[PDB]
Amino acid sequence: MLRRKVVCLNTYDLVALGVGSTLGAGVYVLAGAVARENAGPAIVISFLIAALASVLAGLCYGEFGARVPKTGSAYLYSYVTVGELWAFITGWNLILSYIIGTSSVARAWSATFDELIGKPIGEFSRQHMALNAPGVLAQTPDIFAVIIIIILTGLLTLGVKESAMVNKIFTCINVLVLCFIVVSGFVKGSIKNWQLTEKNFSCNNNDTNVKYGEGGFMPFGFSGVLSGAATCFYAFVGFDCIATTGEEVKNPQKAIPVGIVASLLICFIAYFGVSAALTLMMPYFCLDIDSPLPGAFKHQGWEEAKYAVAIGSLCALSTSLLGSMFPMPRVIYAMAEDGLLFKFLAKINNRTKTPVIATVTSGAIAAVMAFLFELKDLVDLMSIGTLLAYSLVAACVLVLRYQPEQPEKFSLKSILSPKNVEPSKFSGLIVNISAGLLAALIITVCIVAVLGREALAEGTLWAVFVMTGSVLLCMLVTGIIWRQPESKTKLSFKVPFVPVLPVLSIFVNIYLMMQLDQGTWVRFAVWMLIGFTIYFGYGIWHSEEA
Amino acid sequence: QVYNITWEVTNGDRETVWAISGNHPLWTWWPVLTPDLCMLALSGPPHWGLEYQAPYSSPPGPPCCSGSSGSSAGCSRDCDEPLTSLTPRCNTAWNRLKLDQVTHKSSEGFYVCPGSHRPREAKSCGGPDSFYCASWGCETTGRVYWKPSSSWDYITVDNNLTTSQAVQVCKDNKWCNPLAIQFTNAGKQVTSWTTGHYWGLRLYVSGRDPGLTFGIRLRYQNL
Ligand SMILES: *[C@@H]1O[C@H](CO[C@@H]2O[C@@H](C)[C@@H](O)[C@@H](O)[C@@H]2O)[C@@H](O[C@@H]2O[C@H](CO)[C@@H](O[C@@H]3O[C@H](CO)[C@@H](O)[C@H](O[C@H]4O[C@H](CO)[C@@H](O)[C@H](O)[C@@H]4O)[C@@H]3O)[C@H](O)[C@H]2NC(C)=O)[C@H](O)[C@H]1NC(C)=O
Ligand SMILES: CC(C)CCC[C@@H](C)[C@H]1CC[C@H]2[C@@H]3CC=C4C[C@@H](OC(=O)CCC(=O)O)CC[C@]4(C)[C@H]3CC[C@]12C
Ligand SMILES: CC(C)CCC[C@@H](C)[C@H]1CC[C@H]2[C@@H]3CC=C4C[C@@H](OC(=O)CCC(=O)O)CC[C@]4(C)[C@H]3CC[C@]12C
Ligand SMILES: *[C@@H]1O[C@H](CO)[C@@H](O[C@@H]2O[C@H](CO)[C@@H](O)[C@H](O)[C@H]2NC(C)=O)[C@H](O)[C@H]1NC(C)=O
Ligand SMILES: *[C@@H]1O[C@H](CO)[C@@H](O[C@@H]2O[C@H](CO)[C@@H](O)[C@H](O)[C@H]2NC(C)=O)[C@H](O)[C@H]1NC(C)=O
Ligand SMILES: N[C@@H](CCCC[NH3+])C(=O)O
Repeated sequence: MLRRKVVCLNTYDLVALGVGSTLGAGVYVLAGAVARENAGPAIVISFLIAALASVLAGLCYGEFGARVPKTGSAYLYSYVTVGELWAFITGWNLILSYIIGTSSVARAWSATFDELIGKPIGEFSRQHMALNAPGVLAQTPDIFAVIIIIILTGLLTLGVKESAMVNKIFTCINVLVLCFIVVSGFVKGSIKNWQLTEKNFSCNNNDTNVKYGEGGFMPFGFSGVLSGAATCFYAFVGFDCIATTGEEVKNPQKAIPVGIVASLLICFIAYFGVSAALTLMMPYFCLDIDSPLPGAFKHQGWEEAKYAVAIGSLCALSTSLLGSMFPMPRVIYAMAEDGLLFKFLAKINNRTKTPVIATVTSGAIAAVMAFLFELKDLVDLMSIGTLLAYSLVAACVLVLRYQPEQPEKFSLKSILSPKNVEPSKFSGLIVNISAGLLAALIITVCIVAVLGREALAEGTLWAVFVMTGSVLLCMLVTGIIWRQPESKTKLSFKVPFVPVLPVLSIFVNIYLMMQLDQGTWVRFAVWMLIGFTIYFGYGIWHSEEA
Repeated sequence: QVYNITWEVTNGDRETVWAISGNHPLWTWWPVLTPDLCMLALSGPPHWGLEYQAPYSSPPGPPCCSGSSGSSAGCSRDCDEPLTSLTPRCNTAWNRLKLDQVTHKSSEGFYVCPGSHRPREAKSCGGPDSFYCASWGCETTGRVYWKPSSSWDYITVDNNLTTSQAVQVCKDNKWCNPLAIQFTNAGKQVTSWTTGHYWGLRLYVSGRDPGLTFGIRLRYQNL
């Protein structure tokens, strides 16, 4: 269960890859949905939080990848450093991330293309095939998304690889379109749309069941802002492609963190500008459900601009889509090659020299998830999986920073006030126990801060007592971790505040996970149950380290 | 002799926002005034969202899709969505739902503080800017957990309609925050109603406890 394993692109190239993968559905489709449903103009703030969390995780990766000479996905680093069960959990979460990202981006791109051509494909889908399960499954099955995923899986199986030149060209086109969107919003949009009142709570169309909120900058409150931030964390995903690709890098461990941070900041700037433009050109409750940005452009009289956006989106959604489809089999293959998953997934075809079985299985799963579930459901599922993976990696960094270099009874004095200058096995055990306790207490705090939010506002004694005790004990345990000595082993890059910053990252990630709806949590629980079943039924016994 | 008596409830600016009338002898008719908490807020403090609305104006805000009139272009579903994130005010139907919830919750409610007619000691509480009470213990009526009461207070204020009754009226987009104001024995003895008297009603919430100033006065004409 704890078995550990024995282990050019420029910085601008890494930044381009990260921007290409990260930018996409999050801004071109989900921005309007979050602006209309979860947060209003305050969506601009919703990205900011989602950005900072995305930064907090990213920094950890820089250290997490700095500890392993061989560059690769977080599964590689976990299986090198922490053990086998944690590595399997991380790899399973990454597999969910990639599969559901493929599904969601395929949905968004299929919907965009269908709307561009007058929504004929969606009309046919409604006419000939209805799931009839509005609560759980999608009202409209996206057959075109299935076709797209089938085509791209066929391309991948036959040996098609990442064309960096095409990625750069599409990223440049998308960034130009985003800059045009920002400029058009600041030219046509007005601050009055951020100051709406009941006098303006009337979309001149014939729509009904419109949520007008309170109006103003934050119509749905800071709770809505936090929900929007949890949703928008989806937009910042995909920066992991830099490490995942595995192609030789001029300065891997130094360019990778810099590239990740630069891509995250650039994506945050783009998202902030585009969301501000969208909410300034058109009222948040007036935003078109199918096409928010083209709808806003039409509202301002720049109808033809829908074509320009229709280009940029169809570019970004392409680069984003492949960004999820290319890594998707690789991790499985790795998990198949390490014996954690079924060995038939590790089989490589002689003709193609690629993991054909793994690619086909992952593509079929992604196509099914796209066929059955709505865009928002897939987005939230991927968000919860990615947040869990990020929290796991942050905890990995926090624990490993204090562990002694690898090949119960305790005393209060040694725990509170150790005097050894370098970590011992006792210090490592204390830090592991402290990390577990801190994770449990952070989960408790987030549960009380969300489920008992009204109770905390109501001031009920039990809720306030639990909150205060949990926060104080979290601070105490973080201090205990502070007192322990850090490993003197030199690292190319380090988290600046490794005893606080990873804890804050874990807290933020878990809090954002709590913001997600019950359906997302149920789906994630079922996925984790399947993963644990596979691990404990097949992973342990067939592990190559056995 | 018998006069056409009329009891008027005025906003903070002393403009008549509600009124009842009847033919009675002077000082013999003491009806249960039932002004809407929102009517008192017409042209009131900016918090209630009616600072520019004139007295007797129609209730603002789009109709709820769940209202008796059914769905319509621009109808709002906020009246069915959770009210936890809404501010208690009177600018929209769902805001009026939130105001009713705040005014009916046991842990919350409203407290009314006497104004000019209050004694010298109560004068220490504060001026109209504080809604006649800047310190606790200056409320003589209103619905709150400690249930304030004063023998010398002229009126007693409570919620006229329950939450279940008020929800449907809110969904109809009508005024749905009626306040039952009953003259006390001390108030009945008082004959200065013609000049009029003023109170300050403040919501009991987590925050500034937003409030407004209202007044009650009597007019009479030849029958
Ligand atoms: C007994 O007295 C009451 C009230 O007297 C009124 O107030 C006094 C202070 C003094 O100014 C009096 O001169 C004055 O009449 C009488 O009830 C009022 O009756 C008048 C008409 O006689 C109403 O005047 C308005 O007329 C508008 C059309 O010109 C009409 O649109 C109004 O309806 C709208 O506005 C009222 C409030 O003004 C609102 O309640 C309605 O629902 C509607 O929106 C209105 O009819 C007054 O409104 C009446 N009420 C008041 C408080 O003034 C009553 O007639 C009288 N009875 C006898 C037998 O003498
Ligand atoms: C990258 C480095 C240099 C800075 C890292 C800063 C973060 C650790 C901070 C910045 C903003 C913070 C967030 C700002 C707001 C909130 C909301 C807060 O919850 C509420 O206020 C809920 C209120 C309600 O119930 O309505 C919980 C913490 C959280 C997520 C904060 C967590 C910590 C964050 C991400
Ligand atoms: C009769 C059917 C085939 C009509 C459906 C339309 C097709 C012509 C579409 C559907 C999927 C499309 C593909 C979806 C995504 C891409 C990836 C795109 O390249 C990238 O995104 C590169 C970025 C990277 O490698 O990271 C190039 C176009 C291509 C192959 C598209 C080409 C046109 C395709 C095949
Ligand atoms: C929201 O509604 C208000 C009032 O209906 C608008 O404010 C008025 O707008 C008109 C333009 O038709 C001006 O002539 C008035 O001078 C404005 N008055 C005030 C007090 O603002 C406001 O413009 C509307 N906002 C939006 C974004 O449509
Ligand atoms: C305020 O409360 C009174 C008291 O219940 C309400 O008056 C009732 O109205 C209903 C329907 O109009 C009648 O069936 C009852 O007989 C009335 N009761 C009494 C004691 O008169 C009144 O409707 C409530 N609302 C307002 C605005 O006054
Ligand atoms: N963050 C991506 C979605 C997940 C990753 C896809 N490459 C986007 O907004 O398009």
